[PDB]
Amino acid sequence: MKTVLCYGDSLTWGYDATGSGRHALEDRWPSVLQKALGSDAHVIAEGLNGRTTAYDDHLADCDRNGARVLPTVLHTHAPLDLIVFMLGSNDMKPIIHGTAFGAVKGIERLVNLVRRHDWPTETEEGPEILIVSPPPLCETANSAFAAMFAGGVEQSAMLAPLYRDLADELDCGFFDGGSVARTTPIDGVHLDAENTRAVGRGLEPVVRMMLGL
Amino acid sequence: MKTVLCYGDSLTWGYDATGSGRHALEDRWPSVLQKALGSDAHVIAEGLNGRTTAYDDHLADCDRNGARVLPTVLHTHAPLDLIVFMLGSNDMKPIIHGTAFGAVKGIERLVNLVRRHDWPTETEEGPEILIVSPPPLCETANSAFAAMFAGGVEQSAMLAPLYRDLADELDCGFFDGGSVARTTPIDGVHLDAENTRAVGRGLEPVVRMMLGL
Amino acid sequence: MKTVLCYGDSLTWGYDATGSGRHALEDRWPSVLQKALGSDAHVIAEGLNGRTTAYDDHLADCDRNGARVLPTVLHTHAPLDLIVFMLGSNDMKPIIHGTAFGAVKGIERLVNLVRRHDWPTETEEGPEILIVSPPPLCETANSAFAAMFAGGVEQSAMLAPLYRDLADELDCGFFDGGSVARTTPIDGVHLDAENTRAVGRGLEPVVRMMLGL
Amino acid sequence: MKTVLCYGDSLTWGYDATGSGRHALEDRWPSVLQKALGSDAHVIAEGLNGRTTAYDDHLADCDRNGARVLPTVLHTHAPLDLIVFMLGSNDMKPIIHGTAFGAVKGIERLVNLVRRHDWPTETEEGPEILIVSPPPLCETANSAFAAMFAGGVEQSAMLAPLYRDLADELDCGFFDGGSVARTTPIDGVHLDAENTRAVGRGLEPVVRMMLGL
Amino acid sequence: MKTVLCYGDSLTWGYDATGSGRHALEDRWPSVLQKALGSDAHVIAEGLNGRTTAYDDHLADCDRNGARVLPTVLHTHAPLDLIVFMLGSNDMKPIIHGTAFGAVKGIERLVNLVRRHDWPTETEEGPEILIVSPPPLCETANSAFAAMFAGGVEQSAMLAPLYRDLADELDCGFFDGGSVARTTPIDGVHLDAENTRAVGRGLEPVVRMMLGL
Amino acid sequence: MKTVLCYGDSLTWGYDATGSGRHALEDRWPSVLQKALGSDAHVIAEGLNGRTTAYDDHLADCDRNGARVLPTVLHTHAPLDLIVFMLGSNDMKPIIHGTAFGAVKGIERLVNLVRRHDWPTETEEGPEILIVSPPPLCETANSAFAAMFAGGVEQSAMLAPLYRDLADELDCGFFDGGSVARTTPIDGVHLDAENTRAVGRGLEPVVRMMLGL
Repeated sequence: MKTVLCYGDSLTWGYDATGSGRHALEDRWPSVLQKALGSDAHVIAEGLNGRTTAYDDHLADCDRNGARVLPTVLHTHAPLDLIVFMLGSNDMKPIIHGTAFGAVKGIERLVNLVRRHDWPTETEEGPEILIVSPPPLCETANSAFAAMFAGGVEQSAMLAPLYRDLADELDCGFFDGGSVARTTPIDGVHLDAENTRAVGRGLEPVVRMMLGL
Repeated sequence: MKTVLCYGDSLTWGYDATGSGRHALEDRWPSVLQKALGSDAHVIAEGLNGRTTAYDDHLADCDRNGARVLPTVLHTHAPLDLIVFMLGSNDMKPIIHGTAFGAVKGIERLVNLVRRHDWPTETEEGPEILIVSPPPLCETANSAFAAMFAGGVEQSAMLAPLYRDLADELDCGFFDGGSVARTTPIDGVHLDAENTRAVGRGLEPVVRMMLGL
Repeated sequence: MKTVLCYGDSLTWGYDATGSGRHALEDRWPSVLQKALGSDAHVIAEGLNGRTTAYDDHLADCDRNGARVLPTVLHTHAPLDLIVFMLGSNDMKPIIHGTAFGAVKGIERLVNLVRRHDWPTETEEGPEILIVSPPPLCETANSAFAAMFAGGVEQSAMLAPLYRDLADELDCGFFDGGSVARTTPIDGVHLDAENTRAVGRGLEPVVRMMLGL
Repeated sequence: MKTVLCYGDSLTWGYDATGSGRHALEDRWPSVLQKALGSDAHVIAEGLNGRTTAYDDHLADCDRNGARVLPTVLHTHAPLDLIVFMLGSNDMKPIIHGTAFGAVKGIERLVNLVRRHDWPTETEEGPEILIVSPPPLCETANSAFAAMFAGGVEQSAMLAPLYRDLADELDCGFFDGGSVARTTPIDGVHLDAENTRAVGRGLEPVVRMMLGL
Repeated sequence: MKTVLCYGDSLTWGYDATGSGRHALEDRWPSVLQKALGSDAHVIAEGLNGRTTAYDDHLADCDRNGARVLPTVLHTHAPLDLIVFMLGSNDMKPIIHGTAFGAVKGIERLVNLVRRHDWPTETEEGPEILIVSPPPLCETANSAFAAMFAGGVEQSAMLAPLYRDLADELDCGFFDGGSVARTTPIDGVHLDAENTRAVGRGLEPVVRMMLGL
Repeated sequence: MKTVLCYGDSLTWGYDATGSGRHALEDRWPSVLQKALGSDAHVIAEGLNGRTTAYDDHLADCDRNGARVLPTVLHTHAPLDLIVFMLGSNDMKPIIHGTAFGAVKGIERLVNLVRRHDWPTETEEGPEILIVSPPPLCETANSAFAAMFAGGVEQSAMLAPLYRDLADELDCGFFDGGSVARTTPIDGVHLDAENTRAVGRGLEPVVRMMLGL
């Protein structure tokens, strides 16, 4: 049985912007993926609202630095056959840094953290790694969000090509989330239930391919 | 559907001391518990080898301080109907502090962290909390472990009464893991597959009662 | 006897831009408030030079992140009847982030830290919270300050309406410091002695309302 | 006008072993000292429950490491003429270390933090420093306190001679708190209102001498 | 025998923009300086790739905050007669802050860390300090570097005048690295072996004067 | 040219207990090693007073936790052919934990940090590692040191066999420092000049074997 860790942010937690709540379990993209793989895989969802690739954010009751937390998560869930990353939307906040390029460097650090992890028990081989570019940000009239993410429509559109290029450099899998799903203008960043499911459905082929099914 | 977070250490990760590996999924105590509750619950396993209640340990590629990490875990998995804690065995290490009493103060801090958590979305009510005393340590001839855990047979036997008393003070549920399961002398701390399953089976009644089924 | 905590930056410390020293005790705004309230209240001044709302700044011999520090301050001075915040001027520094919106998010975090604090002795009545928008930045010939706070005159002008909107959203009091006081052009950011006294006199009515005298 | 910082733990916060509450303001030791000195001095009380000399403790909603926190506190209250420390009780907990010697080394570190602090504004001359040994622990039937402070009766009796020797070595003032006050057997470590008040008065003469009145 | 600490970033580590490797030992600037000074001095090279003046950067397997790390480095190498800093290039990254002004404030903080360091053994007299502005960035067709350092050409040209003014303010030595060396257009920021060697030689005269030979 | 990193504590710094200062350069063990190897090797000395294997100590102006610091040191000095560890004396302090077993676990962690380090430039050949057991503690009349290291004579005697067993388990080299050198009874823990030189001379053969000269 293959074990798949899904390491993400609110898009992976399953933020429902319509209701200001959480999508149902069955609508979260790791759950869609699990259903599709069935008993051949065990998928673990680790989605944290506001998680950045590598940067500190002290505005919530959690540690939002993806890189600082990842070793603890890897160790909790080892041994792992596949890590699926979907991060970068929070990196588009100017407070964090706002740059597509800083997001791709953060993913690079996360890839290295997986590759160099000191596993809890003796482990022959590195997990495989799938880098997913999140669905790009959209324009919103929500004044708080448009400030929070000022300039991020334009920068977030550059994540797919950069993340694809990194995945090629680092021998990782790549999927463009924005190829199957769009964000909502309620806030410019979140996915409704249908678009969240779509990410899960869309990943099934590359996930199967990376796992040898 | 009720959501149950199981926050523990190697006993919850499912450490196989016979094989120096991880118990199969179906033998881990959260998985036994999930099977028993079926579709009425969604159980989330967060077991980290070497996790202490509240103390730092820099000897592995993770953060083993249960209290520092817990907010991030709570936030990842909210909203939660029940938190089940099973920690304290690592607190028996003299390097950490070695005292049953320090372990119960650490559980107290963890209870407070749940109760005061700033949830990712609007939340009316605190989760319920179930404090589980881990199966007590046994004597071992393994010289590394007997040093690591020097004096912990005697101190670990005091966790059940202290944890029961705390649970009464704080309006938490209580279960003695050591009432259904024993540790293995391979290393004096771990649970074999059968004893791990037993913890899961044994918790089903109090978990159902706390969840209203 | 009501206890009031005043949590702020060099404006609350009492920075004298003319002498590069500290205003006399009696000219600091918390002192002016205390004299106005008399023996009905005990006012505690916690102003730290360079303190930001919720952002790291490693340029001085102290932790300038207001959010990281605040729990320890709350705990030291508990039980509290009112917390008065006056922060955001340092958030106007580009190196911090330079945005009004980032400042009001930081105040939001501070409010939540108060509301969720695990008080040292049983409580049960939450403190009241007063959000004070600092007097906004002005233009200065001081080239070092003009650089340090580049863009800040325009952003700081936005703090009063954003803070007022937040106070309303979160059930806090609001006062616009800039309604009674102005910054000195010697450096664009500080208050002279009279302007520091004006803040303290200006807060007396809203402070009484919130304390029931 | 001389400014005095009082940097301590629950004995300085003013902990009531009975009510489980806070001593009234006028019954706290820095308040007694303030009343004695009158307008010749401004006394600032910074007493945090559980504060250690220089050791982490993650069991409460605050940073209990005296050393970490002290630069922030110094910077907040500068310029200072005198720092009065009264710490060491918490160091008697086996979870912290439980040794008089570790406490005096902690005090040393706090002394050096004062001496090397990079003050907010230009400052010629260091503050004076007064080291206070806390009143020693006594035996208690309170079994949680007896556990928490196990061994502390015998170790805490060593604080006064070690602290006095250090003060001599480092050119600091010294006062033995236990000379004028005793702990309550209600819990073995705290001070009742009368004995708290006595510390403040007892310190008056040495504070006066160090300050030239 | 004088001891000189060289505290820098990849320009001091000796980064080869081509080979993506390390300059040979004799081609690094502190080695050149050492060879020039001969047995009158012992030069210690502490160059860390990506090191900033006083800003966190979690993108590599190390702490890149110059300020955090420097007390440890000072303590390791004390007693020191001279500290030579060459930092600021990394501060030109928009992810760090991207401002010449933020870099000079960072340098200031490093100067004060040297001046206030609590040396391992008794030490009368501070080390001398030499601030080196790094050679300024140049334009590059390398699109990853151009992104990473966007804006840095124009800002890095301001480092020399700001650093010189600071050195005057703080009674430090100053040298403009860009006076004797140029960055490579291969990536816009690094130094080839010849230009690296030139910094070391260029520093010789001012190092000699500060040390009295 | 081989590069050798020497990572240790005040024994590697070169602490002179008679003068409370630092041994001359030429008497420090890494210097003696360097002279013995000549131009075939470049030896880097990183000895920090009070450094522990993997444990926090906040009593000085530095980070004494060997494991927290080591990645930054590896990264600064990479690429390395050999890392030589000489640590554990500070681990014999009760405040740290006082156990030989805790010291060898800390060395274990350090070894793993080396083996998993994300080197700054492509590598691919792992450095060799030499574990050196420090000369064991002796009895002393110095009452402050006798307290600081209470129990340490008996525990430190156990470091050589435990370290040798570890070296064998992990494929590292081993040398017993105590085979060529002894501690001074002036304070029980330090080495005088000749005894520090003896360590350096003593390591030459195993250092050559591991470097292939």
